[PDB]
Amino acid sequence: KSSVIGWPAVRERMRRACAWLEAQEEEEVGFPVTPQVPLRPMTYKAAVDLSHFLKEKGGLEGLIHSQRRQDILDLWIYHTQGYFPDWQNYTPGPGVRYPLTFGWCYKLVPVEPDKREVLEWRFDSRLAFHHVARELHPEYFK
Amino acid sequence: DRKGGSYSQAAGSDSAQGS
Amino acid sequence: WRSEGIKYRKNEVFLDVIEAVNLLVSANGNVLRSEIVGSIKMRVFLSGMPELRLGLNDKVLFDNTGRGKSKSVELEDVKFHQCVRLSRFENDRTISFIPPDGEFELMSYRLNTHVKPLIWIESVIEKHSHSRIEYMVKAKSQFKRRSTANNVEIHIPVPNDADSPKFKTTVGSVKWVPENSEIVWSVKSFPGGKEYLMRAHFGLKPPISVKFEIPYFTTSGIQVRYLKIIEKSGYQALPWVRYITQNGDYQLRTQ
Repeated sequence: KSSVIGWPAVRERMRRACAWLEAQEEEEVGFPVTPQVPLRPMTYKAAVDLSHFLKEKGGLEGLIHSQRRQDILDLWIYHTQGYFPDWQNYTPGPGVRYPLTFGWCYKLVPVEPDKREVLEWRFDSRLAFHHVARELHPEYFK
Repeated sequence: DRKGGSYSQAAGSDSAQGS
Repeated sequence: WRSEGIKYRKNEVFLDVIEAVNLLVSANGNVLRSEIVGSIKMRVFLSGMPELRLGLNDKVLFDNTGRGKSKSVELEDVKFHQCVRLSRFENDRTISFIPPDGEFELMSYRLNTHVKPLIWIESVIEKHSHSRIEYMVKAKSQFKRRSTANNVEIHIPVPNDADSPKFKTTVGSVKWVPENSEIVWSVKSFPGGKEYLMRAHFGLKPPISVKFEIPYFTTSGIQVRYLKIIEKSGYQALPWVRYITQNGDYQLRTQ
């Protein structure tokens, strides 16, 4: 749970995220697996629990969502807690984007004065008891 | 330490989506 | 296939996801063919008459489920063992089956990729006519540092009349095989992201080929996300899973 408190290092990174060039990295091939460690899809319980750790310690709330930022979260959870990074998908716009993962208590709301559309992570415990994505789109579910 | 390596346990449902 | 009345003291399933890397590199250093050919191989030990479902991270499945923006595997030339219901795969992407007993192979698939070959081999070659020949080969592991190939064998042709072999190498072991008119460099354990050197000369057209196995690895990123089991009895059953990459057909042209 204290390694769950390597989150500031993740949150830090999550933030701040005749011509100059990107330093293309040298790619190493393949997808390793660490030997006996179970990999599973994200769970309602974990998603709820994670959710709450996050709303407490802060940094997710009203941070601005880009896929780049999203991804750093997902890998973090994949590497430390072993949940495949397919769970943090949201329902499509325009509008508020809803979690497809029941138990994940963040949604993506748009926003104007401070600036397709821009969004931020926002916490909603109602997401825990009301699977909004599923009724908006039972097509995705079963 | 075995064969083509050791197995990991797998999940029984897509807890990500219903179940 | 299935029969009734099967029974075990312990209910389990194992899945071996096995990927075979095909390669053709033309003599020049440019790649003709890069391909993954996979199969999922299952040991089933399940009492009664259960009902199985296999979640993979399947590009389509994700695309249809609003999960498209996730990393997946877009997987071609898919063909299934018999017991799999297609009517379900056709519409849902769902892999639904009543499994046979014990060993059998659930599915196969193919992939195309231009991506660094796992093991790269350059052999330079200096020949003095009717006098002597020299081989400087460098093996380079291009996969992740934290993985490791096994029982890697590099097969290089030498001429059917060459004699008096001599070689040096920092890692592994080299031998002459006259009957195949080849020398064989064998590295037992081959960590990723490494370059090894072997030197050979003799005295006085088939491709260089390699053989390797990599446990706890895939080149495709294929995840088996879950395996669902339903049987009428309250059933405690556990699935197990491993990934193994191996060579299948892997060759550098020589000329």
